[PDB]
Amino acid sequence: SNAMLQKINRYTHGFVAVPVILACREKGVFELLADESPLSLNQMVEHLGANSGHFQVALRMLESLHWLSRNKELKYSLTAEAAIHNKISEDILQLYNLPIQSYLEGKQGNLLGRWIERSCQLWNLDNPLMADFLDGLLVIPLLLALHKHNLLADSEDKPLLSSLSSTVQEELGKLFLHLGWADLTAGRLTITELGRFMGERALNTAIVASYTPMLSRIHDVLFGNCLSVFQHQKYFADLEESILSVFNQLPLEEQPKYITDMGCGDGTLLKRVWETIQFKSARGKALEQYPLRLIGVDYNEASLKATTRTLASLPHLVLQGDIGNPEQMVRSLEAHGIHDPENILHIRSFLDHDRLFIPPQKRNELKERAHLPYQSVCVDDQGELIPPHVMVQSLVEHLERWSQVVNKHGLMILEVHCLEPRVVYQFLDKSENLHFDAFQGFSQQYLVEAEVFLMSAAQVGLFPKLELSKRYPKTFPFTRITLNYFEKRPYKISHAYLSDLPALVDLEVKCWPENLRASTHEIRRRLELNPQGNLVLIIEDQIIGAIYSQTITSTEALENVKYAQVPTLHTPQGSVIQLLALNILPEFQARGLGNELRDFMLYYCTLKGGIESVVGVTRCRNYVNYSQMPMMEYLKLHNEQRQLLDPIVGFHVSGGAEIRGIIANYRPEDTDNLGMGILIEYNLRD
Ligand SMILES: Nc1ncnc2c1ncn2[C@@H]1O[C@H](CSCC[C@H](N)C(=O)O)[C@@H](O)[C@H]1O
Ligand SMILES: [Mn+2]
Repeated sequence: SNAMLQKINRYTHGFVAVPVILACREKGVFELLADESPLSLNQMVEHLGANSGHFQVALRMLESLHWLSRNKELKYSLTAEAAIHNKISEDILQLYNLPIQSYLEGKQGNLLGRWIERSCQLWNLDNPLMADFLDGLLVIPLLLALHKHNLLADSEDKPLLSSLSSTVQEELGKLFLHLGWADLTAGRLTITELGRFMGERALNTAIVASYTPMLSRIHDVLFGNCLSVFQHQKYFADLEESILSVFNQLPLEEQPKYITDMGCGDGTLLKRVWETIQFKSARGKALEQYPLRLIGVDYNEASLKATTRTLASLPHLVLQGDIGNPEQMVRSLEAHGIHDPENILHIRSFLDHDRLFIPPQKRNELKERAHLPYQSVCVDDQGELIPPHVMVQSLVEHLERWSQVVNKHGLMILEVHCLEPRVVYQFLDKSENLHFDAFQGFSQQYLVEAEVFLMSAAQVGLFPKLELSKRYPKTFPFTRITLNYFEKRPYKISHAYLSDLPALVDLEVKCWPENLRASTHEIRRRLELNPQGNLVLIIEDQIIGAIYSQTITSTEALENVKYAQVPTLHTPQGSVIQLLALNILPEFQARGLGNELRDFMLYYCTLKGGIESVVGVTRCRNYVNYSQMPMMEYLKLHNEQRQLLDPIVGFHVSGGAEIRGIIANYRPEDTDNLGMGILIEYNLRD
């Protein structure tokens, strides 16, 4: 269940969170903020000799645990939750190196008797949340060890933990009883489905228990010589879903002839792709006439030979490569005798954030974004903090290198993303961000928000086929992983900056008559107050589209206001997005640009998080030819197809919006429709 994964999540939360809390407590982070409370990042890193980059990662984690509040001046303060640091006894760090492999084999004595008593005791803590963190340090190593021999199973053919010495039985039983992994029914231990499930999924946390050495020198990472030191399966299920779609397309003639996975690793991804294609798709039934060659790419020869072994009975090829240089790939593929790169489907899985960092190259594009409120945290080889806007700018030119190699078959990219501390806390144990974000930042990997990554592709002409693109975690209001099947499109989409006001005013006049143009004052307001609420569609360096939006407290706040008082609907902590306007030059209408721009903005607002719906008040264009009938009977009309007659309301409704009501005298100056504005809402379903 999700609830059990949450228990797993908070076990692995402490595995990472505890070393750093202790490290911060020893250098005096908490004692400091006990004084001089309001402090900046730079204020502290100077007063502590910290590595600003890695130390910021610690702050994000601590804020995400709501031990620190970060004010609008960006300075931190303690919270009441932060007082519990005093009772985390230091010696718990000894858990990371105990010989539990041998222990289960009966050759370490009563190794885990003193801890298990302290875990049965609430680690002498009056806080169940931290007691689960501490339990992690014991729990994580055990499950890994218990998993090498599937030791956690019910008591039918192997009575639960019956192969083991008397003491191991006694100690583990006392523990599994405390943690609820087993019940002593009928005077004999029998696992609980929690215990069973805790042992089955035991490898989710274990796999990333490889953080141990960095965690042991985490005090170095934060305050000393940091330089010396350096799991859903439906991620891939949906990835396979979109592969079938690609290899069931109309003519086999036009399916990709190559599938190149950047970041082969062991090659498991490629092999799963081929079996999906082999046994399920249409291509799999015509491989003798339309061969398909897998291609593996990776910069470590180690994993290059691991995929030669994995793909060994499969038509494949292997070569060395790097994400940062997609142009060497076509040339290496040229060297390996592939002269039709346009017939390659490109895929990759969770590596763009592990690219070798290039500094940003287009300094004007750097400064446009230097005020946007990114909440990426990233660290340089010197251990200092990289400004978010530099990283994102870096990301864009990284994506542009690839956009210039992407072909008709597109670019299918899974990727992982970080989260705002305020959101991590709200969903602390529903997501694994706290430890994953904390480590991937300590490890000099580069995580950005999902909305920002998708935007980064947008600004270079890469756009997700929303049909084959999926978001995760599906049923929560945050995006932590994205499956995007980026298409290359002949345009670009980007944020509107104040520099764009001249053209956006010119835009507003070419799209509407004077009595319907948006006030220049309004447009200025939209840009200044909604930096990430304004999307622009650029073709050949000119703006040809623009969708405006802001955040509102509710749809009920709207539906009770006139167009003139919209600016007074703005609420920064709103759970709904107001669609302010959708302007497309008449020269370039009837092309789908407006349709695509609309679809993109909706998905952009889904990845931001915390937005249940997108609503707006639109106009009718052809009521003035039917005004004899009421609006509501006109809105009911249908064109030659099964779509609404009116092209404006038609456009939003076809795009999935539902007409929610009519607003009387919303736009009085709109004489054609008698001042009536038609409210709309978009599903926005997960
Ligand atoms: N910058 C880069 N360019 C290309 N491949 C990269 C890369 N950085 C890392 N990789 C690849 O990503 C993979 C590491 S993850 C593979 C390990 C495997 N999943 C396991 O758990 O056992 C390796 O193939 C490595 O070569
Ligand atoms: Mn990584």
